[PDB]
Amino acid sequence: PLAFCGSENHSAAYRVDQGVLNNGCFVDALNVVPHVFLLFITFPILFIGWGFPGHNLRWILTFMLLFVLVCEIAEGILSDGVTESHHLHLYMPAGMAFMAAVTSVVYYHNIETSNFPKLLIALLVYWTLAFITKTIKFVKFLDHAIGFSQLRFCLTGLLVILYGMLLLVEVNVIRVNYQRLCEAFDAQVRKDAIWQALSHAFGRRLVLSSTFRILADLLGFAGPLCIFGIVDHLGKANAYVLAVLLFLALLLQRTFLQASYYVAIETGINLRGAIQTKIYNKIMHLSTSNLSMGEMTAGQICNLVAIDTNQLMWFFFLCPNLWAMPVQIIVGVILLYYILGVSALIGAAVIILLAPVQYFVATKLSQAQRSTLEYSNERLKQTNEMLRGIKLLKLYAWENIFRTRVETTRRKEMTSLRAFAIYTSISIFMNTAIPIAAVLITFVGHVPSVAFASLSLFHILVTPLFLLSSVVRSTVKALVSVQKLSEFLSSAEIR
Amino acid sequence: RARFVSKKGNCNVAHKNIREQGRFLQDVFTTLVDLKWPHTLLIFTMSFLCSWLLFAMAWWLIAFAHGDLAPSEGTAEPCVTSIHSFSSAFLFSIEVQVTIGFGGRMVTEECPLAILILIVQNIVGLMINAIMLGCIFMKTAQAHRRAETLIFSKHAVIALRHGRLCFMLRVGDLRKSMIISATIHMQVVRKTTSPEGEVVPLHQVDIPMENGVGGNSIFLVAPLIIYHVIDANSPLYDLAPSDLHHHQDLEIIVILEGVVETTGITTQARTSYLADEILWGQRFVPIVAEEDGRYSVDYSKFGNTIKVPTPLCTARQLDEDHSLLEAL
Amino acid sequence: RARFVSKKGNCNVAHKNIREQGRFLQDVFTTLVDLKWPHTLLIFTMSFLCSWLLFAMAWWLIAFAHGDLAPSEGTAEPCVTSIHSFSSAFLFSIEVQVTIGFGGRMVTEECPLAILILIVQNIVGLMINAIMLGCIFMKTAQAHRRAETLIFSKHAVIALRHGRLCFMLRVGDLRKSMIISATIHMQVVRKTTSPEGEVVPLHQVDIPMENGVGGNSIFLVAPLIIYHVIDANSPLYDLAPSDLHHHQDLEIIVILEGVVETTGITTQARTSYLADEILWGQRFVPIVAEEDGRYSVDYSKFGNTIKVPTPLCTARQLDEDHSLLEAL
Amino acid sequence: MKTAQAHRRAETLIFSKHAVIALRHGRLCFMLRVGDLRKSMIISATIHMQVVRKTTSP
Amino acid sequence: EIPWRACAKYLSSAGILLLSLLVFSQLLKHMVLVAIDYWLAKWTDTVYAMVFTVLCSLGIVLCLVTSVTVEWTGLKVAKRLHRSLLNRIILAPMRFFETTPLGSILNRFSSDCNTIDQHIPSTLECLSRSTLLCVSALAVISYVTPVFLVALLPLAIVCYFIQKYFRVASRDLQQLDDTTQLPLLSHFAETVEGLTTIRAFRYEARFQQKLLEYTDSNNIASLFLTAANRWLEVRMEYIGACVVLIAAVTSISNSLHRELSAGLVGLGLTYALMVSNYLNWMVRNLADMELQLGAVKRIHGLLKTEAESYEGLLAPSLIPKNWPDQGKIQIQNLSVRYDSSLKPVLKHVNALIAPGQKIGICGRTGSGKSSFSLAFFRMVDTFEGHIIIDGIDIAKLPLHTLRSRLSIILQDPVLFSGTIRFNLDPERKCSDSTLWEALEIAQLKLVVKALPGGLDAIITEGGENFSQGQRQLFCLARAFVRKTSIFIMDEATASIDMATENILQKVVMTAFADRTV
Ligand SMILES: Nc1ncnc2c1ncn2[C@@H]1O[C@H](COP(=O)(O)OP(=O)(O)OP(=O)(O)O)[C@@H](O)[C@H]1O
Ligand SMILES: Nc1ncnc2c1ncn2[C@@H]1O[C@H](COP(=O)(O)OP(=O)(O)OP(=O)(O)O)[C@@H](O)[C@H]1O
Ligand SMILES: Nc1ncnc2c1ncn2[C@@H]1O[C@H](COP(=O)(O)OP(=O)(O)O)[C@@H](O)[C@H]1O
Ligand SMILES: [Mg+2]
Repeated sequence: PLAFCGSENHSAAYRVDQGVLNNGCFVDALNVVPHVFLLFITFPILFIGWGFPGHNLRWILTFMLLFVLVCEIAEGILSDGVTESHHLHLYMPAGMAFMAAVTSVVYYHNIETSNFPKLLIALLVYWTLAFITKTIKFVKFLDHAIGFSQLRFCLTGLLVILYGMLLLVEVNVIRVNYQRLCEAFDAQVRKDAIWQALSHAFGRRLVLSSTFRILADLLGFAGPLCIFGIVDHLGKANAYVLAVLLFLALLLQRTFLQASYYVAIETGINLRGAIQTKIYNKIMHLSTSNLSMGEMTAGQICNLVAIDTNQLMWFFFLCPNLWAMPVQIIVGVILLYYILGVSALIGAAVIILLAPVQYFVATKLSQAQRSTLEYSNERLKQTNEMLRGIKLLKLYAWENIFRTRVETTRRKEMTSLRAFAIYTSISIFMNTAIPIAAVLITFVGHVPSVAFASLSLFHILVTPLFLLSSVVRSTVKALVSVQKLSEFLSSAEIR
Repeated sequence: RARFVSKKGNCNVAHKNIREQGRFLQDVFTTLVDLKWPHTLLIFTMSFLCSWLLFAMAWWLIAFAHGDLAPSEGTAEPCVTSIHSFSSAFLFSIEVQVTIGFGGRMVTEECPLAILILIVQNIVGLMINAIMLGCIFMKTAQAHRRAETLIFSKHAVIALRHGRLCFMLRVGDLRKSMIISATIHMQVVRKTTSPEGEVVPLHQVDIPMENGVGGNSIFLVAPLIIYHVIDANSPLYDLAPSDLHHHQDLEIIVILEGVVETTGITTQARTSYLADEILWGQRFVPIVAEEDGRYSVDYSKFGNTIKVPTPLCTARQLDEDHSLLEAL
Repeated sequence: RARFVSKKGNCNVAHKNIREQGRFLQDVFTTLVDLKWPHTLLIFTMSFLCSWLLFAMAWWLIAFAHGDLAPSEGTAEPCVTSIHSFSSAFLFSIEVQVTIGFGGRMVTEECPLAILILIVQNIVGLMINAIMLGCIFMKTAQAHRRAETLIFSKHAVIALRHGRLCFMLRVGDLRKSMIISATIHMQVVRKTTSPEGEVVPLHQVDIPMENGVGGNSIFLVAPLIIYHVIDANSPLYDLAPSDLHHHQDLEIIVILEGVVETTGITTQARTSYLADEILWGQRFVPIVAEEDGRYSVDYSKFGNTIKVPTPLCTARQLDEDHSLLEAL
Repeated sequence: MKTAQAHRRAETLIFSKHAVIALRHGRLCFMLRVGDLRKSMIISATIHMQVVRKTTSP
Repeated sequence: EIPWRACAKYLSSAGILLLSLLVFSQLLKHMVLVAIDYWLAKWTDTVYAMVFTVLCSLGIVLCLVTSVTVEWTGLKVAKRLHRSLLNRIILAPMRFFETTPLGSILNRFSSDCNTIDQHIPSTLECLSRSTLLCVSALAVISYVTPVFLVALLPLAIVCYFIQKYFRVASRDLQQLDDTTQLPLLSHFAETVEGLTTIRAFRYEARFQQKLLEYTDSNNIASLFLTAANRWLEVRMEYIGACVVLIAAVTSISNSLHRELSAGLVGLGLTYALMVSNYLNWMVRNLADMELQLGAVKRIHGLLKTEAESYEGLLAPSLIPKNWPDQGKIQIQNLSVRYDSSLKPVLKHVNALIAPGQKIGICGRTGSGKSSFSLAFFRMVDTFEGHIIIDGIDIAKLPLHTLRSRLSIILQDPVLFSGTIRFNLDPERKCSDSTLWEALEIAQLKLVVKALPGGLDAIITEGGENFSQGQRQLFCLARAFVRKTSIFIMDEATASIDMATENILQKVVMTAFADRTV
């Protein structure tokens, strides 16, 4: 085992010589040598510090090289699917070349950009040697080899020319508003509590991004189908096509996820803009006897335009998943009853019982959060006033008194926050520990691709749960936030 | 405020725009020998490993090219006996360059190129071993912390002695070893302006220390007090209380230079005192005391000072008022 | 014009007719250790190769003389087992002197002379290895360019300072390392004639530098200005503008001597200024400046000077006219 | 320690076989010559002249 | 570097038993989940079932202890940070506050500690499980196919380079986000604070346009942030997809031509899928934690404060209880300055003050007289000379008593948000008769009688409930409740009408005949 190109006793002649360069294995390995040369000659002279013509052209050539190196690695790994000996001469040189080029760029910009030039003779020699070896491989690849997978010939000539361009570069350098308008219109249309107008003017984009998210996680959810197919086909040339189809499914999946998330974040930003505008307008119409006598303070007024708006922004970031997830879970049940759980998926009943437990976590956390936020506003005004005029507190020497007074409010707030953290840890653990319970139950309830496809799909189904854990938190926070907004937008208005 | 020297002796200087550079890779050689022990060890290990792998790829590749890995016909004789994998060639490389050479893996005359590789690897092994030995020796023969066992007081004072105003600070050695040819240089640094117009940003003036000879030789066993008598010639002859403070352009650099007792190398310690660390009208509490046939030196309260009533005017005004009192 | 010292510190002196010479081959030993890296490496490699071939010819020749190459009868036992060509004897020599000794090529008791050759080659190998190690160590333990990181200004000036005429030049260190016990010697060189008749071709006079103590200790961190106050005692006390020019018999040698921080060796830098490089009535542009908690030192415009109006007569005539103005 | 030594650098520093005494700046001065034979430089060259005789205390 | 030191300070603010529990519980939980489903794949090709269940129980209890660990460590870190920050910033001298803007030091107690105590635990557990699941899946996909290593070692470097590029862009981009967001809140403050003058000037439209421009600018900044995030996430996700393809096809080829199992085939492809799903979450959560730990480092740097020197070089038993006698004051050479770089605003001043119930200081403005007032409480540097209060120097008393036993009335009235009792009585040790007395002698009780609560009505926001006159009156009142035999007023008549002025003056000089004003 671990043969370079040895498979059988027939490959026990895969190293005989009627001319070494006729042996593809030999030129294949000779390609490996210069890479290891540079690698293990530039390690120490790099660890010592770690422990220009065509500069951008060098960058661009390097990127092209990294590209074709990765492609060659893929080709080589693929080209070992028919043989049963892992003859790795196909791809070991590729990965070695890759690491070598990376090391090369690192060493360059770590020596000449930093320390001193006129040491690049090493990189020079490496480019020469690699170019030589690849030219040899190409020449002997022109006539002798069958060159069936022509991509091999193409990448070979490509690397030849690209090493040539690199060596050229080396010797060359050796020679030397609208949203707020609609928001106000919606508020007027609703009034003749903000959520009404908010949705009525803004929800098409929300449900649009949520539609993208639903289509996405459905397509992604259609991946254990691929897995089950893989395994029960390998049981007894269709698996390659199906794995490529999985790759394509993942691509479409994530390109739809990006679209949904980008639309949602655009919506959140537009909403933040509109609400800041409306708040500032209300301020412009606001009375002063209120700010003086009854309720509000400049501190918390700016505190809301900061934190309230941030909370709404993040919540409207994270809400389209809050709508898309139910489709995911119901399709989960559907697809389990259709595949390999054609009956007796009792483990899902735990997920059914989960949702009410999660909603109870939500409401209990809200009970915690109301007190948390009221004591936070308390402590916040406390420290505001305590730092506004401090010369008094210094002179009259009341530092200790006010310090302890603030400490009392801080301690009450900390108690509320302790309850909050208990609840969120409850939520996190329930969330992370129901899937293992589910898989245990569904598997032991029986008493080869079936239980494992279940395993994968239940991981896919536990993925959105991991985000819902904090989605519900942001939800409660935005609840209290909009409550504060509805409180503030009902004050006096000087005619 | 851009201290010229840190309390530990670090020069906070920015050396911008140095035109010529890149002499040779012996500079990075010294960079190697002057480096942290684990990373130096790592560099040595990777040097040996890279050597072994390079020549191992070599032996493997040659044996492969001799058409020796495949046939095993028997009538043929390998470049090197009994290697049948890169693992074998790698073990062979170790056995060779480390000069172990068990014997199951032996060079045979059939390949002149193999003999060439043997010669090359032997030379490389000898040279790399010699380099590693020189590095590790030059590195472990260093104290490199003898400059960190020489301490100074965190503050400096100015007091009266023989009726004259004198600048003082404490210095002490922590190791029980002796320092050889201990020498002191106190040097005031400020931005002076010439009486002819020019200005010198970090102008330096060697303020001479006080000593029986007037030289610079001290004998540091017990932590003593380096002091300068503020004569009319001293740059501090125009210094006053209430002038020294963190926002005052003034610094005093103290430089101790002495040969280490064991090794013939010469260590140097630097410290600085600017116009906020220089206490006024205080004297260091004596930490030396007689013990049961010994001298106990309490290095606690080392830089501990105590206030002593002193005049509040310049040494210039000291001499003026003293002559005013002595003229009658 | 036969500069006594080159700007880089090379002594352009011709040492003709040295009678006694040829002490011993340790002089050429030092010649070896003080030499270029590739040629030193080549010398080491050829040392090992010549050793290996010499003893290889030896082993081959002895095995041949034992009548062992030809017969292969079997009943006989060779001086050394399994050598059948000079190639074999050469591989054996490598295996021995390098102490590899695989084992297929082994000495047998049958030849006392072979044991003798073994002893001799072991001694030679040990001694030659020790010599190579000492050479490579003494060679790579050297900085040898620390004298090239100490720069001086390409020119020197003379200006006014404290009303007195003073000679000035700039000096700076490029490495971030410290120099230990930095010492300066300025020394004027000219062809003087004794008031009693004799003449001294390259007569030298140590012109003392100016310092707070009057000593020679400097502390080179930022590139500072070495300057000499032209007193009546100074040999330049009779120097004037329009007298200094490329055809003027006058030179000033500056010598910096200091221990390298890391190694206890003492480096020296030399530079020279003759009557054309000595600018008059200029002052060096200050390159030191305050930066964000640091001192930026722009080593560009390092030796950059600027003209400043100054008298155009000798320090002698300076003092005469100054007394003429102060006598009333 | 043996081959790292010059040990003959003290033999390449020569002095004159004789010394003279003459006039210089009207004053009587004792003189002798010293020279280095190697092209290498000497570092921190220092001279100590020291008269030796059998003196008798007053 | 920056993340290393920031996160290290964060965790060092917690215990070490907590970091042990956290780290080791994470390693155990994730590694055991990996081990259990690996062994399940082994269960494909019985007491095995019993031990499978017991491993599941191990997983669930480890996750429980993980969750409690994270919650409690977040709690402790937040509490310690806030408490120390308060107790240290409150220790700072007047120079800190008079030099550093109050909004800057307030933003820390306002948002930064808030950011910590309700955003860092969440992001922490998120990226913790993200990165460790990712690394575990990586190890397993490496094991189930030894070929994938030569594809992974490239992939880590590609990841590294491009995420470094993104983060070096994101530092500058977030700096720009902040320099665009600060003007917003600054404008909101400068609007709420001066709304009366604005509505008087009627220039509402101009300021609305200014805020509209600020809003558009900040939205454009956030859009740039979003676009960069999309760029990097698309990149890293296509990376993860290619990784999935590699690992999957490799395991396929291997097994159906050199069999190992079907279960391990599944494991390979599934952990590939898992990497693809959780890599981007690892990276995004890493970015978020880097932001939050930048805030933590900010608070830690603010914690590097100036001392106070409250420890006075004296013996608290040597100073008598009723220390201030009739109140002689001998000041001499009292050369003072605010900071070391400042000029000696008041210099070479001597004055002997016997008792006598009053003295007087006058002069034009800029004469440095409020400074002369500050000299009694060592707020000014007083670098030369000294004051002597009937027996002892001032530079030897603890600043606490030094400022507790001597009264003062400042020019600008500074009040507190609360009821009258609290404004007058910080401590609850003062009979209300003394309160009514201190109000009547300052001509307030006649106002309070018309006030429904009765030393009970609320004062709002530093005093926005009365006139500047009335505010200064309350200041005098709370300065009168002290039994000091000496005190000082700093132009406490600028807001007083002549009639109240004369009446107050006569009343205070009759009431304080023994006290030195
Ligand atoms: N910025 C620098 N970096 C390194 N070495 C320098 C620098 N400036 C001067 N030197 C060294 O000092 C010696 C004398 O410098 P010189 O006065 O000729 O510089 P210069 O001609 O003024 O150049 P520049 O105008 O760029 O400073 C030179 O031989 C050079 O090696
Ligand atoms: N040309 C020379 N080369 C080397 N060494 C010399 C030379 N001349 C003199 N010395 C050394 O200087 C020492 C004292 O010199 P001395 O005055 O004896 O020279 P000398 O005998 O007069 O020779 P010459 O007549 O050549 O000057 C001698 O011991 C000799 O070794
Ligand atoms: N916090 C401060 N920082 C710096 N300088 C100050 C400060 N407070 C006052 N000054 C300086 O002190 C002078 C007057 O001091 P002060 O007595 O407070 O005012 P006045 O003399 O009007 O009573 C002013 O010229 C001002 O520049
Ligand atoms: Mg004032």
